[PDB]
Amino acid sequence: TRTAISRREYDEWLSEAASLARALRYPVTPEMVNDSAGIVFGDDQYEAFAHGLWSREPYEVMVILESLNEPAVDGLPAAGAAHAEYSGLCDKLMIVHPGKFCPPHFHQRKTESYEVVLGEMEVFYAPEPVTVGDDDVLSFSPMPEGSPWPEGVALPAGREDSYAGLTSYVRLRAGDPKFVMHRKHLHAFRCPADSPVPLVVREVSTYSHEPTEAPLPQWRGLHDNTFVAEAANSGRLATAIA
Amino acid sequence: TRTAISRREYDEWLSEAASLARALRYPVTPEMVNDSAGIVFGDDQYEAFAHGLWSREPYEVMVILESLNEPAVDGLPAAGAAHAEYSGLCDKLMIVHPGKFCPPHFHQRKTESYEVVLGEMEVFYAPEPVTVGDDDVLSFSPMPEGSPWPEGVALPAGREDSYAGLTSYVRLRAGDPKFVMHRKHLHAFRCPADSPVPLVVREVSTYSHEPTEAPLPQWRGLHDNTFVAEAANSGRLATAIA
Amino acid sequence: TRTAISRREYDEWLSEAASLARALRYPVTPEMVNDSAGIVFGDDQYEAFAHGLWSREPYEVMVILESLNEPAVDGLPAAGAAHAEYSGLCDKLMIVHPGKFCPPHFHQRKTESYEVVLGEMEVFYAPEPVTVGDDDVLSFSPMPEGSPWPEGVALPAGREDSYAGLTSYVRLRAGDPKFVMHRKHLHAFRCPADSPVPLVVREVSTYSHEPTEAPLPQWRGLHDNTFVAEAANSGRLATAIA
Amino acid sequence: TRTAISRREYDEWLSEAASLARALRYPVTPEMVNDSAGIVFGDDQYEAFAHGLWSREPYEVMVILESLNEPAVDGLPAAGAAHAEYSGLCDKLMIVHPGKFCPPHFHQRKTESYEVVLGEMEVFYAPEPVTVGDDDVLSFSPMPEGSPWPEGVALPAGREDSYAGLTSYVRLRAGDPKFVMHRKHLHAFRCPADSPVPLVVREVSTYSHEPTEAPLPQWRGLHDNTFVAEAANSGRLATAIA
Ligand SMILES: O=C[C@@H](O)[C@@H](O)[C@@H](O)CO
Ligand SMILES: O=C[C@@H](O)[C@@H](O)[C@@H](O)CO
Ligand SMILES: O[C@@H]1[C@H](O)[C@@H](O)OC[C@@H]1O
Ligand SMILES: O[C@@H]1[C@H](O)[C@@H](O)OC[C@@H]1O
Ligand SMILES: O[C@@H]1[C@H](O)[C@@H](O)OC[C@@H]1O
Ligand SMILES: O[C@@H]1[C@H](O)[C@@H](O)OC[C@@H]1O
Ligand SMILES: O[C@@H]1[C@H](O)[C@@H](O)OC[C@@H]1O
Ligand SMILES: O[C@@H]1[C@H](O)[C@@H](O)OC[C@@H]1O
Ligand SMILES: [Mn+2]
Ligand SMILES: [Mn+2]
Ligand SMILES: [Mn+2]
Ligand SMILES: [Mn+2]
Repeated sequence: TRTAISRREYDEWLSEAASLARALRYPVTPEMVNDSAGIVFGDDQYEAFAHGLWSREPYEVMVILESLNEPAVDGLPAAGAAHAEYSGLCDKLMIVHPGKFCPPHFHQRKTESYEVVLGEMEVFYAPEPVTVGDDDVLSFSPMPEGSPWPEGVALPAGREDSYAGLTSYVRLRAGDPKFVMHRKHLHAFRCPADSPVPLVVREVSTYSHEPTEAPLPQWRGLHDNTFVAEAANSGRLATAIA
Repeated sequence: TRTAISRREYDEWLSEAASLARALRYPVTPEMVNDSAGIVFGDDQYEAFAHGLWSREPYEVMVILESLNEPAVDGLPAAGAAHAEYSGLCDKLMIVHPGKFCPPHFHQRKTESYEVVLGEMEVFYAPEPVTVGDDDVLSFSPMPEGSPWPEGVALPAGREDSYAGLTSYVRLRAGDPKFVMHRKHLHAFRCPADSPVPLVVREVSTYSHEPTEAPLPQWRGLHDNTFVAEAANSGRLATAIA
Repeated sequence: TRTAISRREYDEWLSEAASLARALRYPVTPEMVNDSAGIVFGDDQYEAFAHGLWSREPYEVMVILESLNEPAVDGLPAAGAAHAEYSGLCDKLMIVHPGKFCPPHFHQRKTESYEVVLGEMEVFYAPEPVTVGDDDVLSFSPMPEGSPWPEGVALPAGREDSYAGLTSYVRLRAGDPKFVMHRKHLHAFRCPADSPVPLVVREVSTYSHEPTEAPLPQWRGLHDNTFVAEAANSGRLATAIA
Repeated sequence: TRTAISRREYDEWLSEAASLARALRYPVTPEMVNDSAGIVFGDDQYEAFAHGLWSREPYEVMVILESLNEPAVDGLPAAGAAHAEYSGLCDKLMIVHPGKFCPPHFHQRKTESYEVVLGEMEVFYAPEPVTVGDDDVLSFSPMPEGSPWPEGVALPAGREDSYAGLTSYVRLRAGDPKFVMHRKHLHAFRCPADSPVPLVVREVSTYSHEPTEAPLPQWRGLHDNTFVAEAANSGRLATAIA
């Protein structure tokens, strides 16, 4: 069974992704195309390359090209240092092939928004937030109810139940209003298995805390991604390339 | 002297801007194309329409198509409500015609980033931040020094003095990495007068406090745009459309 | 009544057209943006500027940006000189605002194809060709039957009957197969009056004979455009700019 | 040595090419993505897939997405049937990966033009045309002289001699005007080996006589592509897909 992605498969994967990105005018510089841009959520997901990104089979694998991840700490009153981690600015372009997913997870600090550029994006999420740390939190524009799931959605083998809690559904297309995914909400999304093209979506969010193999001292070693499936909560880290 | 823009001049201005935006794949919704999107920074700037947006003359007027201005207050610990106004997520496409400017100003709370989509962007700014209050302010990655202004830049008549403090200069082009403009920094920008196309720039910043059309009680009536020129300061809002 | 287009209206018209073109990646160089690119079919059509290109009123006015018009005579056996005028290569980008048309006409020599890039294009045409010169002509892929006209089409005032002979209709969208309009077929097209954006279509055709204010001697002074409305068959020539 | 391409390698190749094409707004229909679109010029060129399309190695292989190949025979006077094969309209998007080439060859009948959409195109050609027959041939605007080849160009092993006659060189970039390649001129082109993206070029030419999948009886079985290298000449058609 696949336990890693060959160097050829990885380079072709990231090279076509970055080319598609540039074609769509996304600002891609060389340092953005690296060994951690092509993510495989869990070792059992390397099997996605047994048949390839165009097999239309359900797997949690994607490429992320990050053009910005600004802490936005400069100029902030020291008084706000404690919650500065809930702010910041991040701009990423995400490429998901037909039938593949960004697995169920949530962020304690990061609030994000989606802009579909190419293809269509099916988002699965939980309208009710979880509570992390202090129970006292602000509220303004609670997550919408969306719709129930459509029929025929193929979920990854052995990961089906990690989607049980993401009962709301919304299908996003290019040109639709920006979709906001508030922090502390379980969410996931896939590119329709029958899509003629890879899904390309721009994510604009607050700072993305993802320890790489510090704006403020309390930001060091901060992990802001909590995955439902324990198996994927691990792989998100590094990519096994052979 | 022009004291307003005609309905025809306005509708054509906004219609061509929205078309250009859609062509570049920016998500424009009908609600984004409104009578507040075409901005004229001061009553003496309505004169820009005496000769038109292709006269290549120096005036402070522009179009802003805002696709997102998310408070990002939901899920934020109440303990951080006092500095929430420094966060949030704003996504807008700015369209500036040849020779025109986004007037000198700074934001106490908003930190922005620029992504040139079409044409080129000449940015003028103060490398040193203005001191709003005095209390401890955080630091991490101060504004780069930049370069001196090139020769040839024509400033708006009567407003040239307001650009005196913006000694640093940088020319951004499509494909360049993201350029960050930290809060409390005086800045302005223009589309080169010789440009064959309007400057089209995607701005991703923190929340934009601009009563144009409340997430938190404190945010009510808050204005986070302070312009160097008084003329553009006060009479900056509502656009006079005849 | 309008008998010409002001210099401001023309420059704004062509400048936005060329910017939209470049945004769509069409190869536009300065010599392409000239005094003959913005066409007004007949002096009675200058009235289109009384209310402007965004009034959605029916008029026969459009901009044509020609990037190629290659005779393709080089290398051709001298034996084919006689019909060389039916060959050649022409590449043009056409921009038609909401509700405006490219008027009923036909070409004796030019065969063309359409590729909608932005917006939608409604083509009105005659499936049966006319005979010009010798009656003996080749046949292979006769023009399709298309569909009858949809309801609600607003035709230009005083030009309604020039559309009587173009009974077939087809609506083209971005991504559809190339639509071929064989030579000697009456045709016209408009941008839906309710369109949010100007129609942008790429035309790939054989050489475009349009005497400007010679590959082969018999090509000198060749006029290959025959308009139904005599009033437009004249204006096609030059553009009255004041 | 590789003697064919696997179904997976082929489907990924064509799928990513079609996606990139659609991203750039080229009109791709399902029928355009077929088993004849991925071209391998000679059995010894299948070795390009030993290391892949991103190995940046010199091989003669490419993808052609043909949206149009119109005879333009309809309405053509019978008197010009003998030279109809030199006319017609062909529109195709060519996708060439870093380091790869469109092998040396000339067309007796087809005249082409290039429009670079993404990346850069290095064209190698003979400024003087080859003399097919001898009969009078027409002239109007002979091929420009061009410049000498730059240093660094790696040619395909075993085919380097076939490029000896293509002494002229020109580097085309997106936004450049159309570049015409008159018929009877030997030519070849490649995507620079250091390119971060595949070369994407729109070709507009006269009819392409290439029995891949009759407008005139004479056109039956006609092949208008003559390659310098015999290897690529004969075994150029059908792609061996395992
Ligand atoms: O760069 C300028 C941005 O902050 C703009 O959205 C505001 O200044 C509006 O004038
Ligand atoms: O430049 C090359 C073009 O003629 C191509 O469409 C053919 O040569 C196919 O090999
Ligand atoms: O994934 C492979 C290929 O890319 C697809 O087209 O068919 C199935 C095969 O396993
Ligand atoms: O941060 C990455 C992505 O930007 C987000 O949408 O989902 C989690 C993933 O690790
Ligand atoms: O005064 C302006 C600016 O502040 C200075 O740095 O360069 C000249 C310009 O006019
Ligand atoms: O054409 C003018 C304007 O551009 C449009 O929006 O409304 C009608 C007016 O006459
Ligand atoms: O040649 C122009 C255009 O390219 C064609 O489609 O219609 C006639 C007009 O004059
Ligand atoms: O032989 C090739 C070409 O014909 C010549 O002009 O430059 C060197 C190259 O290898
Ligand atoms: Mn997420
Ligand atoms: Mn600002
Ligand atoms: Mn025509
Ligand atoms: Mn060729």
